[PDB]
Amino acid sequence: ISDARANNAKTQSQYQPYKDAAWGFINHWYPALFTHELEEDQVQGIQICGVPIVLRRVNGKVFALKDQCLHRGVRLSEKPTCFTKSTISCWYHGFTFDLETGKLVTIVANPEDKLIGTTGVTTYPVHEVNGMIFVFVREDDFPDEDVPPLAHDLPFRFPERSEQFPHPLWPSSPSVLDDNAVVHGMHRTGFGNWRIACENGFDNAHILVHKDNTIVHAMDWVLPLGLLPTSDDCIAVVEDDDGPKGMMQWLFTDKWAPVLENQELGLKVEGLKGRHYRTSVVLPGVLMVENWPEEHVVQYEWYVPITDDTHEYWEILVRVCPTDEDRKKFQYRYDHMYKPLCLHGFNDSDLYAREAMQNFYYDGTGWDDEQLVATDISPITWRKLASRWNRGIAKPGRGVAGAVKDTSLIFKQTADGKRPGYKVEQI
Amino acid sequence: ISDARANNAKTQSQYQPYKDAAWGFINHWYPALFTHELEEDQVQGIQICGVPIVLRRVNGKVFALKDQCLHRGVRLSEKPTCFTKSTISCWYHGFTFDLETGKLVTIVANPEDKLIGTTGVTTYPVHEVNGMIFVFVREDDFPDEDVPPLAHDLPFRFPERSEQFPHPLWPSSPSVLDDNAVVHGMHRTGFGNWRIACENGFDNAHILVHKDNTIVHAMDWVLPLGLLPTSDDCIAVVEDDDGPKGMMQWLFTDKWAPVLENQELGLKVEGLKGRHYRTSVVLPGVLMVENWPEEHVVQYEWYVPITDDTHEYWEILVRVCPTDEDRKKFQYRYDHMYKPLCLHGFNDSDLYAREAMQNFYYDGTGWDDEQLVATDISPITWRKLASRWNRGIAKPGRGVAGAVKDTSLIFKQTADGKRPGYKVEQI
Amino acid sequence: ISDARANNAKTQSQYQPYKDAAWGFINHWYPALFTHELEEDQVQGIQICGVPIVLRRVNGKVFALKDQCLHRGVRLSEKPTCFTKSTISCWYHGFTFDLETGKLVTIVANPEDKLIGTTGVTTYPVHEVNGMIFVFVREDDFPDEDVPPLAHDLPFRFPERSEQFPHPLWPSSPSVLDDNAVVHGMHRTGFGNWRIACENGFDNAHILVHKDNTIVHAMDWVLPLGLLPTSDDCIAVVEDDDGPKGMMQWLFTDKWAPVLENQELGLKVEGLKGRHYRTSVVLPGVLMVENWPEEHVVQYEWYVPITDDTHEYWEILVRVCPTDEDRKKFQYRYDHMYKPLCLHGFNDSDLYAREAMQNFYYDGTGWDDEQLVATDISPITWRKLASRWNRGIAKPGRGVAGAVKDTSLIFKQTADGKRPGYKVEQI
Ligand code: FES
Ligand code: FES
Ligand code: FES
Ligand SMILES: [Fe+3]
Ligand SMILES: [Fe+3]
Ligand SMILES: [Fe+3]
Repeated sequence: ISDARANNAKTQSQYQPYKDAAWGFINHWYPALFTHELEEDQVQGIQICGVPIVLRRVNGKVFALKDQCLHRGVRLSEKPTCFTKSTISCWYHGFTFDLETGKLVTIVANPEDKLIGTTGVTTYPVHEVNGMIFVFVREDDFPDEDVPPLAHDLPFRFPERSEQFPHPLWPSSPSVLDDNAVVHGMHRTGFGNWRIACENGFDNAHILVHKDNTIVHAMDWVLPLGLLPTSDDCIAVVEDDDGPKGMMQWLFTDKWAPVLENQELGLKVEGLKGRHYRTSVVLPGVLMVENWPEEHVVQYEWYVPITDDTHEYWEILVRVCPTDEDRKKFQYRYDHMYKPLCLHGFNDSDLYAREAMQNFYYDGTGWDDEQLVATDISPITWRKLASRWNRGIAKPGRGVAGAVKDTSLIFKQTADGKRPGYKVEQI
Repeated sequence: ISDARANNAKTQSQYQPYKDAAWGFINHWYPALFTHELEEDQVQGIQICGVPIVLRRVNGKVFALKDQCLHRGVRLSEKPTCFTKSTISCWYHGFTFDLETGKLVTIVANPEDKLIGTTGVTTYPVHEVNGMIFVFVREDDFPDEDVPPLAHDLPFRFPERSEQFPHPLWPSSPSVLDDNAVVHGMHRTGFGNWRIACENGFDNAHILVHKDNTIVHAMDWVLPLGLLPTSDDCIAVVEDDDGPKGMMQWLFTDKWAPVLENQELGLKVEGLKGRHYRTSVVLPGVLMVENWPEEHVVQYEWYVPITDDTHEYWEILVRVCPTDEDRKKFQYRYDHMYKPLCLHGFNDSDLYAREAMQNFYYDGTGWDDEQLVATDISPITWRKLASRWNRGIAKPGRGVAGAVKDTSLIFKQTADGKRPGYKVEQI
Repeated sequence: ISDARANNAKTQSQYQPYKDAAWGFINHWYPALFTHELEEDQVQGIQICGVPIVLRRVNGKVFALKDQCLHRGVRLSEKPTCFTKSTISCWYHGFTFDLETGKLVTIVANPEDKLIGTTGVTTYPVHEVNGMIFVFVREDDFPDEDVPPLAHDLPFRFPERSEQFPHPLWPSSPSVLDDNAVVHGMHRTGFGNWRIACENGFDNAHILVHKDNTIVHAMDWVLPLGLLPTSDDCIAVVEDDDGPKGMMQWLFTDKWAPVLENQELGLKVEGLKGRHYRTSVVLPGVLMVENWPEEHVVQYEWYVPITDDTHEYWEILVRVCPTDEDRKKFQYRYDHMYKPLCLHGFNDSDLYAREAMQNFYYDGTGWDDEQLVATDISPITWRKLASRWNRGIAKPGRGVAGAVKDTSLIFKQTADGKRPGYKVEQI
C-alpha cells in the first residue's frame, strides 16, 4: 500500500459511518415498486435496508407495513389475505392489522384475546407519483412528525436550480415530481453491496467498460481516455436543510478536462465525439444524469439495499409529455431505442464491473486497502457527505430473510435454480 | 413487544431446554425407514439428531450403527460393502465392524493391527414393527441397560387408555404396535427446524391454511374460525414413569369451544360441518390424530431432526386389517383417497406454513420475540413438558455432514440441483 | 478413541504445521496450466493457495501477476485488456502493470497521478517446460533471489538417482524436465481440502476402492488385500538442500509384504497378478508412480490448493518420445487406452473416496480424532517431513474470491448451476 494514495488514514476516518452502512442508510425514501406492479387490491412483499415490507393498494391508495406478523414472524405477503378495505391479515392464525396505523385490530381465531390493540406492526409512509411508488423506510421508533418530504431524498430540480447549477449546453432535466413527467424503466436485483454499485453509477472515468457498447459505435462517438479534475472545486457539495443532500459535478466545464493520450502506452485519441451530460448524486444514493440519452430526457438510478450483499438497481428515464402523442412517442422510442441500446446496451456492462469489485470489499478488506487516486475525489466526496448527512445506519436483519445467509431454505431455493431476489414469491 | 402476550418472562424460563434443543432431543426412539426401504442385504444411511446412522438387514433382522468409520471418517453407507452376515466394512481401507456390538473385528488391509478389538462404532437399538423401522438414537455413552421400550416414545394406546381419555364420539385408534395394524404413508425432508414443524402439527387454530383444501369442499365441511380453550385443564399432561410423556387435548368437549364469528371483520360461520377427531403429542414429538381421516383409521406424524435446520416429516395412516381383503380395501382407499386428498391435499398446505415461520426463529429471535396468545396454551404446555422430560439435548454435529453448512461439497450438490436431504446417496 | 492408534499425542505434535496448512504450503512451485491452455496473447485467471493469479503469453513467453487490481480489487483476467506487449491493464479504470516487474507503470485515465510507479502487483516466477506451465506461488515479501529451481519441487529424477533408489524390476521413469519428454493428461477441480486428496494419492492399501475397475479385470489382475510395512525403514526420507524434499516408498522389496487373506472374514487371495510400480511424494505434494501404467511411462499428480476446501487435481502421464512416430503412438495409446481406462477408469474411484473423507476433517475433528494404524506410517511420515521442510503456510484469503464462502455472488452462480471452480470465467 502506497503513501501516494488519496485515501490516507485521515481521509478514511472522515467516512467511517459510510464504511459502517453495509445494510444501507435507514430513515430515507426509496423507490419500492412501479405503479404497474401494484394494481387495485394487489399485495406485494419486498425488502429494503433489511426491512421486510408489504404493500397493498386499496381504493387507489397504497399502504406499506412491515412484512412480519407479530405472532410468529410469518411474512404476510406470502399469501395475501385481506378481509376488509382497511386491513391485512396473516394467513396463518389471522392476526389482523390496520393498514393506516398498523395496529393489531383483531385476531380471526380469537377476537377477544387481551393482546388485541395493545401493539401492532410498523408503518412506512408512502408517496406515489407519476408511475413511481416511494416508501419511507424507517426505524421502528422514528416519529411520524419527523418524516421529511420526498423531495429531500430526490435529485436537485431544474429549472428551480438552474441558476445554482448553470447548464448552458442543454435544456433543463425534468423531475419525477414534475407535472406530466413520464417514467419508463426497470429495476433488477444486483449481486453485491449497494455502495459499490452506487459509486459505479457516477464514476467519471471507466471508458474501457463502455468502449465496445453498440450505442457508442452506432452514434460514431469517440470517447476520451478519461476525465480528470483540474481544480479543488470540481464538485459542489450542497448541505442546506431544506433540500437534497448531495454533490453536483461540474462536467463539461473547465473543472473537468478530458484525457486524450497516454504516452507510456502509446495511446492517443483524436476527433472526440460524444454527448453533453452531467451527473450528480444525493442521499440516500440517487444518481441523476442530465441530458441522457437525449435532450429533455434524463436518467435516474437507485441502488436500494435489500441485505448487506444484495441491492435493487433501478434505471428510469423521465420525459415530460404534455399530450397523448408525446407519451406514445416516448413509449415507442423507449421500447425500440432507449431500453435496448441504453438501459441495457450501455448499462449492462456496469453490472459486470460492479460484481467484479465485491469480493475485495465484503469482508472489509477493500474499505481499508483500496488505493484511491486523484479522480477518486468524486466517490470520496460522496462518502464524506453521506457519512455526515444520512438519517441513520440500518442495523443487520434479525429474525427476517437475509439475517442468516446459509439456511437450508436458501439452499433449497438455490438447488431449484432461484437466485437471491427482491419481490417475495407468493404461494 | 406487548405485556399482554402469553409468553411472559416467567413462562419462557420454563422452557429454556426446548429453546436449546435445535438439534433435537437425543436418547429417544425415532422412525428411520419404512420396511420396504430396507430389503434383505440392503444397506442405507440416514441422519437423525445430527447423528449419521447406517442400517443393514441380515437374515430378516435390521441392525443400526453410526455411519462413520473410525479410521478416517468415511460414511460406510456410501458404498455398501459387507463380507459376512454379521459385519459391515468400510469401503476405503476395510475397517470392519460387528453389526451387533459395533466392535472393530478386523481390518481387511491389516488383520493383525493392534487397534483391532480395542474400539468400535456406536450401536443403535432397532425395533421394527408392522412396516416401520424405529431406531433409538442415543449419545455414545448412553448405557444399553437404560434403553426404554419403544412404547414409551409412542403415542398413548387405546383401548388401554380409553378410561383415562374417554372418547364416546369415535372408536379406539389403533397403534403401530397392534397386531394386524397396517401402515401406509410417506416421509419427506422438510426445510427448517423440527420444533417449528412439530408445533404446527398439533396447532388447533389455523383454518385459513386449510380452508381452500379440496377435501374440505368435497366433503361439504364448514370449518370454525378457530378453537378456544374454555378452562385451565383443557389439556391433560401425562407424566408417569411407565408410559409416554406428553399431553392429550380434550377436543370436542366443553373445554374447547369453536369460534363462529369475528365482529370486527364482519365474518360469521353458520351450519357447522366437519369431522370428530382428537390430537395429542408425546416426546420426542409424535402427533396422533384419532379418528382421521375416517373411523378406525388414525394419523401419526414425526418431525425427526436431521440437522438443526432440516427435519424428516413423517405422515402415516394406520388401520387394523385382520384379513387380506381388509388390507386390499385399505391399500386401495389409501392410494385413491387418503394419500392424494389427505396426506397431500390437506397437509401439503402445512408445509408452506412451516417454512414461512423458520426465518423468524433460526437466529434465535423468534424464541424470545414471538408474541403468543391464549390459544398458544397448547404449544407452551408442550414446550414445558418436553423441557422437563426429554432424555437429552443433542449436541451440534462435529466432523459429520451438516456440521458445517457452507462447504464446497454442499455448493457442488446445490449447483447440480440437489436439495438438502435425508437418505445418503450411494456410490 | 483407542490408545492403540498409531497417531498418539506425541506423533500428532510432530505435524502441527501440516494441520495448520489448510490453505496450502506457499512459496512452492505448482502446475498452473497446460501449454495448450494459454496461446499467444491469451490471458487466463486462476487461484492457488488462495492467491488469485493471472497469466499471459507474449512473444512465446508466459508471465504471471496477482489477479487483483490494486485500485479497487477487480480481477484483471475477467476481461483481458492489454495495450502493449509488456503490460496488462485493469479493464475498469485502466491501472496498468508491467508484466516483468508488476510495477504500476501508468493509469490510462490519469497518466500523471502521483500513485504511478510508487507501487505495483506481486509477480510470480514462471517455468514452462514440455507442455506444462509451472508457477512459483509465493508470499508478497518472498525475495526474488530466494526463488529455488523448479526441480526442487518436482519428484526425484532417474537415472540420476537410480543408485540411491534402486529399481531392478523396471526401467527409469522420465521427468517432465527431460528432453523429448511428452506430457498428456488433465486437471479437474476437486471438492474438498488438498491434504485429504494428496494422502489418497500415495495410499498403499485401498483395494476395495479399485477392485471393480475395468482395467483390473481386463488385465486379469488379482490384487492383494493390502500391503504391510515389515520394517521401520520401509520408507526413505530425503531432506538435503540441493534436491526435492520428500519420501521414497520401497515398494516391491522385502520391506513391503502383500496381505493375501483375512481369517476373520474368510477372505483369501491366490495367484496374485498385477504389475510392478513404485510411489513417492515430495513437497508441495507431488506424487510419482514409476512404471505406470506401462514401462517407460510414469504418472505424476498434484493436488493444488485453490482455497481451504477446493483443490485442482492434476493427472499426467509422461513418456520420452524421440521421434514424431513415437509421439503419435503415445498420443494414440493415451487417447484410447490410458485416459479412458486409467486416468479415468482407475482414478475416478479415488475421487469419491476423497470426497467421502472431507466432512470428518474440515471443522478440524479428523485431524485429532482420526484413528490411524500401522499402514499409516506412510501418510504420517509425509505429514512430518512436510511440517519440517515446507517454505511457508499460506494465510486465509482476504478480499479475494474464496475469502468468504457464502456471498450472494456464490449463491447466484450456484443457482445458475455452476460448481466451485478454478479457471476464472471471462467477460
Ligand atoms: S404467525 Fe401470523 S397469525 Fe400466527
Ligand atoms: S476410512 Fe474407513 S477403513 Fe480407512
Ligand atoms: S479497479 Fe482497476 S483501475 Fe480501478
Ligand atoms: Fe458506466
Ligand atoms: Fe394444518
Ligand atoms: Fe487409488
